[PDB]
Amino acid sequence: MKFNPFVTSDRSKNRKRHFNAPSHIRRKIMSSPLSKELRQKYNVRSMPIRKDDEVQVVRGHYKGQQIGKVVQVYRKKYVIYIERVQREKANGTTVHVGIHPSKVVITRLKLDKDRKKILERKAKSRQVGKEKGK
Amino acid sequence: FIVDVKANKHQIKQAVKKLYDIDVAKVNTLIRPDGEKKAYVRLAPDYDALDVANKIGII
Amino acid sequence: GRKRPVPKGATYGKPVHHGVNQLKFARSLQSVAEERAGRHCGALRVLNSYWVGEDSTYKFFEVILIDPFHKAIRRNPDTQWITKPVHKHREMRGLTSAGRKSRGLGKGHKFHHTIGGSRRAAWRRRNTLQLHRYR
Amino acid sequence: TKGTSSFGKRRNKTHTLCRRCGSKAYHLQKSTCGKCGYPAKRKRKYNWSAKAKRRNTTGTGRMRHLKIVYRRFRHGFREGTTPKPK
Amino acid sequence: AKIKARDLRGKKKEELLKQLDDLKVELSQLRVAKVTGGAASKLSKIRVVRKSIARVLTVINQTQKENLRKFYKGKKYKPLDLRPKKTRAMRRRLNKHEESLKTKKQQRKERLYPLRKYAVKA
Amino acid sequence: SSHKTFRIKRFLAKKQKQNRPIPQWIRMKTGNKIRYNSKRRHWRRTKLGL
Amino acid sequence: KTWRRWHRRVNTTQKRYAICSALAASALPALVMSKGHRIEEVPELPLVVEDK
Amino acid sequence: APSRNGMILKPHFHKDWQRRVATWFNQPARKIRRRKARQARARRIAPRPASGPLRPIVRCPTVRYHTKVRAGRGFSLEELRVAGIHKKVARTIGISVDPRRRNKSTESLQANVQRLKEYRSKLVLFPRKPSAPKKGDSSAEELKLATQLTGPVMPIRN
RNA sequence: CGACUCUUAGCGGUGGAUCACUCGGCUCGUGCGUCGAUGAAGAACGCAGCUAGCUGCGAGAAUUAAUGUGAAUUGCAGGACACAUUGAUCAUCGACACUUCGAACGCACUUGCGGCCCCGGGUUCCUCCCGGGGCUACGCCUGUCUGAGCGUCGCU
RNA sequence: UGGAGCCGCCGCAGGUGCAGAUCUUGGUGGUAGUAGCAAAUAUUCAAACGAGAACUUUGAAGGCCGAAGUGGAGAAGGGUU
RNA sequence: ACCCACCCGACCCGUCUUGAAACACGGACCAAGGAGUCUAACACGUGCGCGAGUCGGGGGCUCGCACGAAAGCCGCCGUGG
RNA sequence: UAAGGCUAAAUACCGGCACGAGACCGAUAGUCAACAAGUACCGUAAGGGAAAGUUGAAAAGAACUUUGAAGAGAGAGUUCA
RNA sequence: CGCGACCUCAGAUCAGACGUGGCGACCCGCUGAAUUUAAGCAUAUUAGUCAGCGGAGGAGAAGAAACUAACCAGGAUUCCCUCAGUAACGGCGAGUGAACAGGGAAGAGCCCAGCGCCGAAUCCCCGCCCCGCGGCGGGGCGCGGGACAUGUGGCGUACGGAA
Ligand SMILES: [Mg+2]
Ligand SMILES: [Mg+2]
Ligand SMILES: [Mg+2]
Ligand SMILES: [Mg+2]
Ligand SMILES: [Mg+2]
Ligand SMILES: [Mg+2]
Ligand SMILES: [Mg+2]
Ligand SMILES: [Mg+2]
Ligand SMILES: [Mg+2]
Ligand SMILES: [Mg+2]
Ligand SMILES: [Mg+2]
Ligand SMILES: [Mg+2]
Ligand SMILES: [Mg+2]
Ligand SMILES: [Mg+2]
Ligand SMILES: [Mg+2]
Ligand SMILES: [Mg+2]
Ligand SMILES: [Mg+2]
Ligand SMILES: [Mg+2]
Ligand SMILES: [Mg+2]
Ligand SMILES: [Mg+2]
Ligand SMILES: [Mg+2]
Ligand SMILES: [Mg+2]
Ligand SMILES: [Mg+2]
Ligand SMILES: [Mg+2]
Ligand SMILES: [Mg+2]
Ligand SMILES: [Mg+2]
Ligand SMILES: [Mg+2]
Ligand SMILES: [Mg+2]
Ligand SMILES: [Mg+2]
Ligand SMILES: [Mg+2]
Ligand SMILES: [Mg+2]
Ligand SMILES: [Mg+2]
Ligand SMILES: [Mg+2]
Ligand SMILES: [Mg+2]
Ligand SMILES: [Mg+2]
Ligand SMILES: [Mg+2]
Ligand SMILES: [Mg+2]
Ligand SMILES: [Mg+2]
Ligand SMILES: [Mg+2]
Ligand SMILES: [Mg+2]
Ligand SMILES: [Zn+2]
Repeated sequence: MKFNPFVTSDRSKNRKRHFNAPSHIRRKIMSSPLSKELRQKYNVRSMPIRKDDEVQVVRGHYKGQQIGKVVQVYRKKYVIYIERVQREKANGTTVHVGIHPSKVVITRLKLDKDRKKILERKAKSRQVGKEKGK
Repeated sequence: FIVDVKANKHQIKQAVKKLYDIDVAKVNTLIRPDGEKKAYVRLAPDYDALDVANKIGII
Repeated sequence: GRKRPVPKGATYGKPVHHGVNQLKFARSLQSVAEERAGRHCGALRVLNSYWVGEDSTYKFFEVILIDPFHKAIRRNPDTQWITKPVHKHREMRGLTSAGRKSRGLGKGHKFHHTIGGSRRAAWRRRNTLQLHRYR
Repeated sequence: TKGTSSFGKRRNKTHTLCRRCGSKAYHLQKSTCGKCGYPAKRKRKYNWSAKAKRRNTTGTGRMRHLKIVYRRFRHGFREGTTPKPK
Repeated sequence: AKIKARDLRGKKKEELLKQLDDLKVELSQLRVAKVTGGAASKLSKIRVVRKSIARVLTVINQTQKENLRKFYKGKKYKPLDLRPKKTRAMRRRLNKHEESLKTKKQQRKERLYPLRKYAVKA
Repeated sequence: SSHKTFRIKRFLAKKQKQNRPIPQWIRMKTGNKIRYNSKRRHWRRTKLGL
Repeated sequence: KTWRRWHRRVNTTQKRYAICSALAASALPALVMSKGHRIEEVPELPLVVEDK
Repeated sequence: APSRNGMILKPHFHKDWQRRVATWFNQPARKIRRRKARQARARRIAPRPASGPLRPIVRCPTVRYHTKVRAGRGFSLEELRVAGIHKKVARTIGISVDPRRRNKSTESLQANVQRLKEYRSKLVLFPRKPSAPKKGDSSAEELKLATQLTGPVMPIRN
């Protein structure tokens, strides 16, 4: 259960919170898991997906073991566009098909300074909890 | 020109002179049904209007 | 007294309420006096009034007023209660000694109306269906 | 004549735009409104029209001062300071 | 290309004005160009120049007002602008020193008869 | 009327600006429910705040 | 209306009587099984345990 | 219209009463709020009784109640005078004092002196500073209790 | 058989019931309990590269600064930026700013007429003229200055 | 047919079952391709454009308003006509 | 249970009315909506608990209420009714 | 012990800011208002005051061929449809 | 025929302050119906209720007995339970209708005028310095102004108080 008497557990409230979410908050919502490989290395479950990570689509039609680079992040549409994840429209023009970030797995991160410091913060909290549990 | 609605002819004259280093014969304002005070500005006969027009960009 | 402001007579209604001449205001003249002094000098804060005479036509009064924002009042601790903003317009709310008297409140059997805060409040208490949870 | 032909000679106007409330209810001859009572220092409101009361309560408009007061209060009416700089 | 607040802070007053003027000029030409088609490439700048103009004007007013309240910090009577606005009523509270003025009678009371920490059952 | 005040003239101007129909690029926006302006006022039928 | 008589108040012994009745039939495998609980393989029905 | 037998009964629902119905959906929320506020006040008055001050014993009025005895509002001045507690101080040690109480009979007086005497015996006056002057009790009766007294202080039992 | 009419069923129309959804309501509760001459609420008119409405803002006008965040915004354009840099974008909001009416304040509501001090062109204080700036509501208190009275005295 | 939730039993609860209220809101018929598109004398020929002309435009003819005008200008009102 | 045939039977419902197929009113048709509720007080009946008693309110003690604004307990258990 | 004065607390709260919940309503319901609603619209004015939710998982919203002046079709295609 | 005190009054774009409007669920002061009930109606009732005006605060109002009682007596105000649909009112019809006690929630008490003593021992505003300055305050120093004896401040207010 949730016991904190200031959170909500109220369909209408959670959905309204979700759909009318502000960009910086959507960043967090649009997170996606690391590959087991990276999960081992960084000590982090998942990361906020970003403009030019390398990525697999895990479920759907485009479900496949190819590793496409991310193309853009349409936070309004809760979606990311990926390199070869696309479909030919009526008149031949390719159109980047949206995939939801959570149905995707990050194989290669785009590491900047800030992304580096984020991963350092998440790994540290994870190991504090393991120390507290032990 | 289109001019700010609060302006006097005196102000316009002074502005036109200041911006375009020019000199005016007379200003002759009206108000467009739209809201934007238009201004017809007769330049003094030492100056050609098409020459300044080319300077400011328009033609 | 106070004649009923209605055109001609024409207090149209049940002939209980037909009266216009022999009827009398609730507040005193002295309160009216304060209220008017208060009205006029909005910044000033009515403290209290006293009487100075009476003709057939008029009464006279003398309303003591106070600046709430003059340092000599502000800094004197014993007065600085009037500078608090609950005491805005005492006279208007029925709170000077004079306008207190109309409210009809004192301790003991000779009152009971006004056995909460005030006349209105007791009525309020007495005409509330308290409707309890379990009944 | 009382009807259609007489609608013919509605050539001229009673009210215009009031400059306090904005309504087209400023009576020109009376030189008052009848909506806010314009010249009248205080606004006109009556307790019988609860629908009218609601049509221009506070909330209604911009609340351009009042909306930032609410924010100011929230965080504590702090004045003349900044956050710790970089 | 970018005009930041960052740098403007330190700059001299006359230098800030020239910069504003030079943006005001640049804004004019784009507005002229918007009328005569111009180009999308120009019609970007118009938004950029506007905000850089504001960035300049803002820095100036912040500098003028900081200097001003340095000049009065000390003086008793100061401009209403520089006085601290909280809330109408809150600017009529008692003074912070005035509302903890005890009457000598009340002080004497606190001296003679202080509330004591006590417990019971022993 | 051809004898206007300035107050009235300005009022008319805004009314005249409000009349224009929707820009069609608005229809292509993400969460768009708007198909036509629906606040369009034809002088011959419906006669101003006046 | 809000002042519909929502709450309903019960005599205290009666409340206790019910709670005794429920306890008494928390014994009785039949009444426990009938109430659905798969209590087939449980060792003893008033099931009491160590206090670790 | 009445039909064959029943109390010819007068209900008082002729005014606009539904405008002034007062529901009690508060009450649980209320009961808690009081209770929190109560526990806070205890915690503020740290070793002092949660109760309040000590209050006198007092008989009720009227032939009806007469036989019973309650807590009164505060100890009279004579009762403080005889016990030998300065009235202005008595407030500072948690002794309720009213001064409007007469004192008619000497049976009610000596009882109420006895109360204050007993109170003063089983009271633990802490000294003003941690450095200990007169009156203030020993650090033994201090360490062994900086304890609050739950419930009414020295309760009256008829 | 023929047309037409009636009945039933199939399929198609018309119409928008039903069912299923729900960023809305309705009710009960909790905490706090803050507007204004330092110009409120409300109204007006403005402001977008393409924007009419809703919203958001005020000539610094879909916002400036600051702080937090850390790559977008995205209908299309265009752009910026080096996202190893005060740094996109959101959020917060303490600095700055805030057109005109409005208690509404120079006097009037035409958006008309003014007065008085200072500044720039205009002069070379020559007043004009133009532009800018600052004052110019009523009531009231504490003081201040100027006064009034065959009001009550004193000295001359 | 449809495309995402739903029911049996034991209890509890109710804004719980419609043909009517000249009932309310929405929809649809017959009436019906019916009434009707009749105030103020008037139209015709050719051409042009044009997918398309009884009605547009141009030309030609025949007519009317007949300067108390069906002409030429304003006021109020409209508000971009 | 769809259609058709034939023999016999068979007036249109609602309603007020002594009396309606009525030359009594309402009703073209279909969908959805639509009217004996809740509170209080009394009385009788019935069911349960306890019984010369009974009672629970109001208040209090036990929790941040996930379920709890419940549940439990009270020399308040009885001030009091 | 009147004809002078101050005073926290338990109390109230269909307005405000910010939250939490429901044996409530589920688009003719629930607020007038799920939507560019106190909007459009009406009224000289006080005031009155609506209607209106739903393609799909994704716009993949029908390229191209053909008939037509065009609206409209016929094939083709997209979609699990 | 002047100059000077004061008294009562004016005028200042005089120095510095405040008040004005809003909101209105709750609150305080006024004002105040009529539908309605009575099977008619006029008193009564609806109701000190709607509408009307005024003024507030985070609450307001009330409040430290010119009180209750009649007891072996209680002891400010507010709130709840009860008293109680009772005492009482009333075309004694319709109808209306409190309080004390008792149990709880809470709990907190105080100050003037006066009477007196104390060289007005008091207050406000100026101006110079040190600190402090986004709730204008402290300390010092000025023959620097004014208020004030037609009474400011300390002691003191019925529970007694002073010497
Ligand atoms: Mg009567
Ligand atoms: Mg009297
Ligand atoms: Mg004193
Ligand atoms: Mg017309
Ligand atoms: Mg207690
Ligand atoms: Mg068919
Ligand atoms: Mg519909
Ligand atoms: Mg579905
Ligand atoms: Mg229901
Ligand atoms: Mg039906
Ligand atoms: Mg025909
Ligand atoms: Mg013409
Ligand atoms: Mg009949
Ligand atoms: Mg008959
Ligand atoms: Mg019949
Ligand atoms: Mg017949
Ligand atoms: Mg009939
Ligand atoms: Mg009919
Ligand atoms: Mg139905
Ligand atoms: Mg029974
Ligand atoms: Mg008081
Ligand atoms: Mg709908
Ligand atoms: Mg619908
Ligand atoms: Mg609806
Ligand atoms: Mg539906
Ligand atoms: Mg649909
Ligand atoms: Mg539907
Ligand atoms: Mg399907
Ligand atoms: Mg006010
Ligand atoms: Mg009657
Ligand atoms: Mg009748
Ligand atoms: Mg009658
Ligand atoms: Mg009455
Ligand atoms: Mg009222
Ligand atoms: Mg108060
Ligand atoms: Mg008193
Ligand atoms: Mg009492
Ligand atoms: Mg009884
Ligand atoms: Mg009465
Ligand atoms: Mg004295
Ligand atoms: Zn108005």
